[PDB]
Amino acid sequence: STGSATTTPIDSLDDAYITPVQIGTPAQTLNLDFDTGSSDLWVFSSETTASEVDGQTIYTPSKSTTAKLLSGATWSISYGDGSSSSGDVYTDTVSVGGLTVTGQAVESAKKVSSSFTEDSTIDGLLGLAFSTLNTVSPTQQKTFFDNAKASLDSPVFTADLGYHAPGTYNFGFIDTTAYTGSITYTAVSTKQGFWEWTSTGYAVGSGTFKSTSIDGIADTGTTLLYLPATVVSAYWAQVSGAKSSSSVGGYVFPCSATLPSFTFGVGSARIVIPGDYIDFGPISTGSSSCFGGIQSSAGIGINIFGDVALKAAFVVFNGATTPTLGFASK
Repeated sequence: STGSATTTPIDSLDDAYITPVQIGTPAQTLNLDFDTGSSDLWVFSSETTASEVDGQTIYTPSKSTTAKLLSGATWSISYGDGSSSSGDVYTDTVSVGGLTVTGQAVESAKKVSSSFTEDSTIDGLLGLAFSTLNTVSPTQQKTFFDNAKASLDSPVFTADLGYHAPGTYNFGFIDTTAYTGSITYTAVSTKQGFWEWTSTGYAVGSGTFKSTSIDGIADTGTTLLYLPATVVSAYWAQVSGAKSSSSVGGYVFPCSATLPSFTFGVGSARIVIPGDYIDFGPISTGSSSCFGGIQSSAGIGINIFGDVALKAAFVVFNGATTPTLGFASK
């Protein structure tokens, strides 16, 4: 089998991407944030505290003839940005782009933190990291990809995120029309549960490539590109007036600037992020200070190849027995 679904930016900045997902019988369609950095499929639901729902579409398990309470199971998750959610668990039929999994753990939120409530466009998350990170207790549950893998034509999914435009998540096949050149594959460590790999270096604008190993994660659920402070300082030094602002929480730059590109290495290959992809707009409405899309990872503990990086490439998440990652230009 295969599946193919369009993923759409939630706003004019590409702050995140939502993909429609069918849950239950008859189908209830929710727009979920596909997140290769976590491993829980959780949804706003009829069980979510009413004051914490503000415009999201909710899953109502009592209206699904295939929903079954997973007795005794609870979940609770905290994300790198400080947000969180928790609740109980059903199993139900879940379909993405024509690909159907029966018995998928659908984690029903009883509580969500303010940033989820405040984002009316995201109805939940669909985790695509390794199932070892799944938070369901006492019986850890499998991701949608893990449950579908054996049925897929090939044990892969691909992320093709657009810049200010829709893109595609495919399951079970590699669309050879969706990229240019060849796909360069690189080793993955699953030791932390992530799609963790080592970039071979970077360049700023037309500058020379610096060969240096940068361990990080391919994370569709993170907006920006988070790299070591040395790398980030080298980038922003090429933008007149750019500075790190503790009060804003990162590098800002004059909105009048033209940003240089940023290149990252995948083996001997190179992925070029155009400068425009690094512009996240005014820090507040009407400000002439703009927020940068490349930020320091120094406070995180891990480097994160988030959407800013991934949207510049066609990315293969290869879930074969030894997983690997593939990157192509497009």
